[PDB]
Amino acid sequence: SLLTYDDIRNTGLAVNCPSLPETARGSIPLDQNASYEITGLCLQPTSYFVKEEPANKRQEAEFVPGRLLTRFTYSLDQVRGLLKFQPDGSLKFTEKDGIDFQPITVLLPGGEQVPFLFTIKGLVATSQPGLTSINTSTDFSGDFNVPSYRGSTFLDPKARGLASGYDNAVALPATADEEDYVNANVKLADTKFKAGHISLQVAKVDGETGEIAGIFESEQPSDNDLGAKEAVEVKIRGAFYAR
Amino acid sequence: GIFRFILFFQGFHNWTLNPFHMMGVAGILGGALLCAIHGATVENTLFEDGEGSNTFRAFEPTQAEETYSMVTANRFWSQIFGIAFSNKRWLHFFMLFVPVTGLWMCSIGVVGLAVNLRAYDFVSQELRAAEDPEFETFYTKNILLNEGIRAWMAPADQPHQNFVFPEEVLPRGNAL
Amino acid sequence: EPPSYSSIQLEKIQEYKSNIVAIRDRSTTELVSYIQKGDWINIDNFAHGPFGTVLQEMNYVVRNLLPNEQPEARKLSREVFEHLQDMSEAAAKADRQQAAISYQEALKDLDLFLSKFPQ
Amino acid sequence: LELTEELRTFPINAQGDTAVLSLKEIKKGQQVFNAACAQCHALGVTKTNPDVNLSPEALALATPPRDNIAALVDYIKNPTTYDGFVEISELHPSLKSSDIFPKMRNISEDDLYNVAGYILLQPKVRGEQWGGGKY
Amino acid sequence: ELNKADAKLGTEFGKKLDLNNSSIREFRQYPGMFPTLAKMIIDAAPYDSVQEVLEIPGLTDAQKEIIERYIGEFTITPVEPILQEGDFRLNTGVY
Amino acid sequence: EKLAFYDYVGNSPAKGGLFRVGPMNKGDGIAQGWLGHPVFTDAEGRELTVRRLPNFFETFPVILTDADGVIRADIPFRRAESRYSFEQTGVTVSLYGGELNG
Amino acid sequence: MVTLKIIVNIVVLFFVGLFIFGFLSNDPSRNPKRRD
Amino acid sequence: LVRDQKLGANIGSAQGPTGLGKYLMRSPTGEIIFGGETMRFWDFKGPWLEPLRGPNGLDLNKLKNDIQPWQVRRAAEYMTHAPNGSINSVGGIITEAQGFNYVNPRAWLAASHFILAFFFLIGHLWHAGRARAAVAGFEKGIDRETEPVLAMPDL
Amino acid sequence: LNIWEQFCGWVTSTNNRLYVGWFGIVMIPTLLTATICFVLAFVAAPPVDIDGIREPVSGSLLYGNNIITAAVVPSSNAIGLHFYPIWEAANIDEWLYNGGPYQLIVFHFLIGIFCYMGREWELSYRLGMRPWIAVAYSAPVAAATAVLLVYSIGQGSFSDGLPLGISGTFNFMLVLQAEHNVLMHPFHMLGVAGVFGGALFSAMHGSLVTSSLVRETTEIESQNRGYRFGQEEETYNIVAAHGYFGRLIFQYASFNNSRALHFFLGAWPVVGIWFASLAVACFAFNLNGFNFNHSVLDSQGKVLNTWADVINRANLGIEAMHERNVHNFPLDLA
Ligand code: CLA
Ligand code: CLA
Ligand code: CLA
Ligand code: CLA
Ligand SMILES: CC(C)=CCC/C(C)=C/CC/C(C)=C\CC/C(C)=C/CC/C(C)=C/CC/C(C)=C\CC/C(C)=C\CC/C(C)=C/CC/C(C)=C/CC1=CC(=O)C(C)=C(C)C1=O
Ligand SMILES: CC(C)=CCC/C(C)=C\CC/C(C)=C/CC/C(C)=C/CC/C(C)=C/CC/C(C)=C/CC/C(C)=C/CC/C(C)=C/CC/C(C)=C/CC1=CC(=O)C(C)=C(C)C1=O
Ligand SMILES: CCCCCCCCCCCCCCCC(=O)OC[C@H](CO[C@@H]1O[C@H](CS(=O)(=O)O)[C@@H](O)[C@H](O)[C@H]1O)OC(=O)CCCCCCCCCCCCCCC
Ligand SMILES: CCCCCCCCCCCCCCCC(=O)OC[C@H](COP(=O)(O)OC[C@@H](O)CO)OC(=O)CCCCCCCCCCCCCCC
Ligand code: HEM
Ligand code: OEX
Ligand SMILES: [Ca+2]
Ligand SMILES: [Ca+2]
Ligand SMILES: [Cl-]
Ligand SMILES: [Cl-]
Ligand SMILES: [Fe+2]
Repeated sequence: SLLTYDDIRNTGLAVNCPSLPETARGSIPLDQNASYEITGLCLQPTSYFVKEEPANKRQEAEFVPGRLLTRFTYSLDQVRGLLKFQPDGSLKFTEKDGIDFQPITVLLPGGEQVPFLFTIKGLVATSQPGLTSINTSTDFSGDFNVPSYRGSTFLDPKARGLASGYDNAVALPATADEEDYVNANVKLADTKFKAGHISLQVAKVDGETGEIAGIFESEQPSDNDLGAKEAVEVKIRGAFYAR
Repeated sequence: GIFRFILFFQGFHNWTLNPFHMMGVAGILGGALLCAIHGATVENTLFEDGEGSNTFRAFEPTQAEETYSMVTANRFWSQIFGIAFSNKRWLHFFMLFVPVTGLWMCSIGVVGLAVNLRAYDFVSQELRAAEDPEFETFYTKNILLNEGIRAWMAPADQPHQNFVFPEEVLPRGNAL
Repeated sequence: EPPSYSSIQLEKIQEYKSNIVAIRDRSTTELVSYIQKGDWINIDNFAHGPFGTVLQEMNYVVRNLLPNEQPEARKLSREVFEHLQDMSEAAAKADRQQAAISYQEALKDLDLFLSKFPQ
Repeated sequence: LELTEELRTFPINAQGDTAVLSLKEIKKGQQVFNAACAQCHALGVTKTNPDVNLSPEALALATPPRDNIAALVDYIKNPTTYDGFVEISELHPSLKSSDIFPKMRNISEDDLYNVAGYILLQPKVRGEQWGGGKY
Repeated sequence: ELNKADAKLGTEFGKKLDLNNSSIREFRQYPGMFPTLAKMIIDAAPYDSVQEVLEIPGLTDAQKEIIERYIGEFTITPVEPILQEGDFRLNTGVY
Repeated sequence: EKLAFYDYVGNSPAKGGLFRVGPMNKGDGIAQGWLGHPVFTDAEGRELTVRRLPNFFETFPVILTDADGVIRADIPFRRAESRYSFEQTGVTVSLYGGELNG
Repeated sequence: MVTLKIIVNIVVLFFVGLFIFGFLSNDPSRNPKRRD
Repeated sequence: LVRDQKLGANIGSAQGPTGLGKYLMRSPTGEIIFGGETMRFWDFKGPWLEPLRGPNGLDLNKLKNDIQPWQVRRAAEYMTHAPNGSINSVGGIITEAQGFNYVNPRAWLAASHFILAFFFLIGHLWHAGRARAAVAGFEKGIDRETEPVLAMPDL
Repeated sequence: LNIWEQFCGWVTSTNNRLYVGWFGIVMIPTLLTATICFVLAFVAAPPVDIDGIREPVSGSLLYGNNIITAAVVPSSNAIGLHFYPIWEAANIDEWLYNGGPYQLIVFHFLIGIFCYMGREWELSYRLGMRPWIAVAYSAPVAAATAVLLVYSIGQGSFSDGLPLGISGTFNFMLVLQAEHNVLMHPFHMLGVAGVFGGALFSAMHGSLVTSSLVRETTEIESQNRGYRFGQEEETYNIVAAHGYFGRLIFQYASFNNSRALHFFLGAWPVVGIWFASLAVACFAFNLNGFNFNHSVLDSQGKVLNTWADVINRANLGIEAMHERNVHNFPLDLA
């Protein structure tokens, strides 16, 4: 195909791949201290696949296994967002403010669990190294967002067991009722580590792309388990324009 | 009025999935095949005593020779189903037996429901419905549906106790 | 047969003309830059969208305006549609100067409708 | 009760007075309620905007208040939001928008006068009715 | 481990509306707050003060007149990452 | 405590199923002590009680009502539009008599 | 799996192929009476 | 969705009641589709929202600022005119009270042929028995004397 | 003689132990694949996500559940109505998590009984029987293809189908009573009239010939022995069984001739159940049973309760509780 022409962009999987620019790493668009016609499209087809596994046999049992995506091809997010700001010296801020984000992926590693991974972009506030004119297909964007939960205050288990409404702590064992331990269902506003690079950076349509490295928390299914750690690394697929 | 008493016995007792009711579904639906499959083969093996084109002309009631084959019908069902009624009696005794012992097993279930020995609960499959949100099954999906009965229709079914409910005590799943 | 459209034009027909005049000054936009540079199916966004509301809107010249000049005003409102059939169906042609002269026809009829019928 | 006259009294105008309504105009007001006031106002709930119920707990709170049926035939003449800020005659059947919503052509003012009288007689005779309806 | 939802319901969020993690149909209970007035309230200023609103950009002086009619019917609660999260303010679970 | 033991749902012979097999002490364990009788008061008094769970239920939703029958408190299943919850009403428990008196 | 898809697609066309010219070769002449 | 736009909450950020997007999640093959229970009809290609179909699917550049007042009021009419009937005239959800009547004659004609489509498979099968026994001569039953199964060998 | 005619001459032969003949050559492979996959996935399938959001429900015997639960659980709402073979998923673990193996034992099982339809016709032409027994097997095939296929078409996805297991079925039926109301629908009510009629007429016809049996044994042995199989003389007299039932009910309303009797034995459940099969097939397009909600009323307009809204107060509850996470918008019309 030459271009995609959306009716041929049906179930053939030429569809979950946003803007891939041409091989030209020599575009320096040279912004200054002002506002922007803030950036587009921004977002990622999240896969290489790398996951840290929980130790439980203490201080050893690090050293990542791989994983298999046991579900379909909607590890993606799309077009909005990314208020860009240039602060007082370097460090070249990046604000997301209202993008389409958080798809949810399920994987299984060797070990037969199904941890629910969360690729979240909730309020990245991205720092940056020392003094850049503009991105040169070399510079490193790295910070964290805040992640959301799995139970977004209504996801019941199969005995209707949530905090936010929904039948406190027991239904059917009426005399062993208030003894179980898994009914504290509290939400959190975390911060972690994430990195995102840049590699291609075209000049005319002015879309910049390059690698990412996201390190998240896993599911807490209204607080049963502790989180696992997942190194999700893929291309960013941004698009930039400005005032 | 029977249809209320049906959905009474779903919610307040779980009259499905106790085993004494489930033999009765094997009684009636097993009874409904054995009159359907026996109604077929006597109209599939017939014996050319008429010369007209409908079959039940010139069948005498005072006729000693038997109007269906049973030799071709046994040869039919030994091949298709693999098992076949190899004598013409106990084909009729089985058609007596299969819905009568269906209702008798169904009759001794509701006497357990009379003193409401329901067997709605499994002794297993509930403690890790309590401890474990990762344990996800149809039975615990089904047992919350019966809670959808017992707090929704019970103020309107029985106004004897004057049950009145303030509309956030009722189990609502979501936006519905 | 009613000459006096006191509230009949001033609430209805001067909002009938006002909504498609508002698409009209906008219309030198991304849509001309779609047929300038390189966006095939966002023209079919526009023809069934912002020009989908240029026509379903421009439909009740029957239901509000002057029934003697109604049958001559149907085909004025039909030629603006039927030229814009050539706009969305030259997107499968993949050659955007059959659609460009189709868009210049929408200068000849939309504002000619907007010059006409102040009644 | 027999549906007597003095339970069918309700204030028909702004804040000062009422009127008595006879029996047969309610039943064609019921008939036009099941024709045009119908697909988005079954049981008083509003299926497209789910918390704009026709309960008089909530019909009083939309300003200026929608209990006066001369105001309520004005609010089908000129529909609005709860504050009277913008018209929603894009999005609502009206007589201002009869060219948009074609069902409002075969109707009159007095054919709206009884369906305004119908719609608040229904919570006068039931509590659950013209309410959330979950219970 | 107070399950983080009913504890917020005790501190005046169950009593009155709160402008920080209040539902949109809580504003329906007062005459004159729904959609075109509570849109600027719930998106912009859940900050720290019962008197900081009436000074948000986006409303007129006629729009703040309805605010001063029922000004003493809310207290600002501290923010919540259980109840503001999820886009829960504009579309709740009750319909 | 013998009179208190006969006023228990868990000695009424309705509950128990067909295949929940064994003694009643496999259902509750051994009865240790009464720990009194609950008396529920609001911030105002307004005394209110629980007399609920009839026999052919399994999971009765908890309601708290006054002398004539108007509900004053419950357990809110959906805490978006609660108006009769425990926390806004501020119900206290007076546990009178028994093991855990006062 | 695309290696598997053809192997399943052979055996459907084998069995339905041996059904569609199964009946095509006399199938009203093995009806144990006249013209058997 | 667009009711929400008037309210102003940002569509993309919000996670439904269950982790997924309340409004705009992604289908298994990449098309940004409507969320909720609408994942079954992610192949919907009617005349409205074809001006919301972007390159991938429902594009969020044009899902905001390009909804038209004609566009929503068709879908407002099509929401309440869903195919949901009673037997008689009752419309909408079965649980819902019969305030208004509309059977939606898509549905009311779709089942009516399926009565007749299945019944014509009954009689076709039941004529194919008599037609195959017409040339074979035992449409009136098997013979007394030359029974063909007694000629067949034992099992 | 001929090599390909050596085939057609074994497959169509009538002296095999089981008849695999021309309908059987589509049936026997595509039923054994439906047998072997179902028996394997009854015990060892992973959890499968029926509702289509995230949470995977378990239906296999190594995951702690018993016989009376735990279907091979149907496909996901995400895949909808799309054809989902085993070769479209990127691995096998993607296939089993997304409700894979149900479409292996629906699309094989349904074509495995539609060729069991014609196989019963085929042997009746392979003998001299009058072939009218496949039309009796369209009565439970349409019972097994309305709910597996046809209800899974018009309702939407393949998630709304029968979960083929014993207490997966019971979760389906309460949803169908919830979602569109099975009981107040006359085509279901014509079905149980065939079934309860077929319940009685099995124990009516089967009783009375067992009653009117002639004496050929003595007391000590079984009375089911005194005749040989395939004899020409009857084991019972129809003339004594006629006027027993003629003296129990109307004498005019008995069945004098047995070939008219056995047709009505083969009529009443068979014509009954494909109304009930056509009930779910006309339920599939959301043409539902009627509501008498708010039907009778005072001259006020105050709502009088009937049995039908007591039905609906039970039917509101399962509708407001089934699929308890997916519904974000207040109508369950999908
Ligand atoms: C596949 C579906 C299926 C099947 C086949 C059955 C089968 C059966 N169910 Mg069942 N059931 C099912 C699903 C099913 N169930 C489901 C999903 C539910 C909801 C959970 C129930 C709930 C249910 C209940 C609540 C009960 C049954 C009962 C029964 C039994 C029927 C008893 C009967 O016919 O007596 C028929 C009635 C009589 C024989 C009484 C005598 C009446 C005489 C014979 C008739 C009088 C004639 C006279 C002239 C009047 C006629 C004229 C009139 C028109 C005016 C039978 C075993 C019953 C049972 O097992 O209890 C023992 C019962 O009480 N079912
Ligand atoms: C065609 C598919 C199918 C099959 C195979 C079954 C099978 C069964 N159903 Mg069922 N059911 C079906 C469709 C089906 N149903 C439908 C469409 C509905 C309505 C929605 C129901 C509603 C229903 C109810 C309400 C109940 C059952 C019950 C039962 C069980 C005993 C009934 C019985 O004796 O049947 C009579 C038929 C025969 C005796 C002929 C022999 C057929 C046997 C029973 C099949 C065994 C099934 C097994 C999986 C086969 C394994 C073979 C192996 C080689 C793979 C049995 C497991 C009852 C139950 O739970 O009992 C345990 C019960 O209460 N079903
Ligand atoms: C009617 C007489 C009677 C009574 C009421 C009871 C009642 C009880 N016994 Mg007891 N028991 C009995 C006879 C009886 N038993 C007999 C005859 C024996 C000797 C075998 C025992 C031996 C015994 C022991 C060893 C113990 C009890 C215990 C108990 C108590 C616990 C509850 C329980 O086990 O229920 C369970 C009941 C069931 C699971 C119901 C069974 C239903 C059957 C299986 C249905 C059969 C259907 C049939 C197969 C289908 C027919 C086929 C069809 C084709 C016709 C309970 C009070 C326990 C206790 O508390 O003692 C300290 C205990 O440890 N019992
Ligand atoms: C008191 C016992 C009793 C009686 C009289 C009935 C009677 C009936 N039930 Mg019912 N039912 C019963 C118990 C009973 N049931 C129980 C215990 C349950 C389980 C809880 C059910 C569950 C049940 C369901 C789920 C349904 C029925 C339905 C029906 C009706 C049709 C059934 C049918 O055709 O049977 C088959 C038998 C025959 C056709 C033989 C003929 C019997 C008829 C009824 C007698 C005719 C008498 C005649 C008209 C009187 C005049 C005399 C004449 C000589 C002039 C019928 C009125 C169905 C319905 O809706 O229909 C309205 C239906 O859906 N019943
Ligand atoms: C006060 C005092 C002292 C009074 C007593 C003295 C006195 C004055 C008496 C007079 C009063 C009086 C006589 C009557 C008044 C009471 C009265 C009216 C009672 C009627 C009540 C009533 C509703 C009766 C009708 C119900 C009834 C009995 C039957 C229902 C009949 C019906 C509609 C359907 C039956 C189903 C049916 C057709 C079954 C047959 C089908 C079938 C498969 C048969 C099987 C079969 C048939 C065969 O044919 C043979 C061969 C064999 C093999 C065989 O399998
Ligand atoms: C991994 C795997 C395999 C999992 C499978 C597990 C699973 C999901 C399901 C299986 C579980 C299961 C079987 C549950 C059912 C349990 C249950 C209820 C059992 C019944 C037990 C019980 C006490 C029931 C009480 C009622 C009772 C006795 C019912 C019996 C039912 C029964 C045997 C019905 C017979 C049905 C049948 C085959 C009828 C056809 C008869 C037949 C072959 C006629 C042929 C024939 C006809 C003629 O006309 C003539 C002339 C001749 C000559 C002739 O021959
Ligand atoms: C206004 C109401 C709605 C109108 C629309 C519907 C109209 C329906 C009209 C039907 C016309 C045909 C009826 C007879 C069919 C027939 O050939 O029977 C032939 C046999 C034999 O009759 C035999 O008939 C012989 C006479 S002769 O040979 O046919 O000439 C003779 O031997 C003797 O009389 C007898 O043994 O009739 C019977 O067996 C008696 C049973 C009653 C008639 C058959 C009904 C079939 C079962 C009921 C189905 C109900 C459906 C729902 C079930 C849950
Ligand atoms: C695809 C083609 C092949 C089909 C494969 C499946 C065929 C299975 C046939 C049933 C086997 C024989 C059973 C009766 C054993 C038997 O020998 O029957 C014999 C009996 C005939 O007996 P006779 O006429 O020989 O009796 C002579 C008298 O003297 C009596 O003693 O047939 C029947 O009664 C049929 C009715 C019961 C049939 C019950 C069917 C049960 C189905 C399976 C249910 C359990 C499954 C459990 C799964 C978890
Ligand atoms: C002629 C018939 C109708 C009448 C009399 C009518 C009446 C009303 C009234 C009186 C209100 C305001 C209620 C209040 O303030 O509490 C209202 C609101 C509303 N009606 Fe209707 N209505 C009609 C038809 C419809 C139809 C067909 C729809 C569906 C398209 C609809 C959708 C709405 C909506 C969406 C609102 C809420 C406006 C908002 O979102 O703010 N109405 N209607
Ligand atoms: O999910 Mn299965 O299901 Ca028979 O409905 Mn519609 O969607 Mn739900 O509903 Mn009520
Ligand atoms: Ca009108
Ligand atoms: Ca609150
Ligand atoms: Cl559910
Ligand atoms: Cl929804
Ligand atoms: Fe017989």
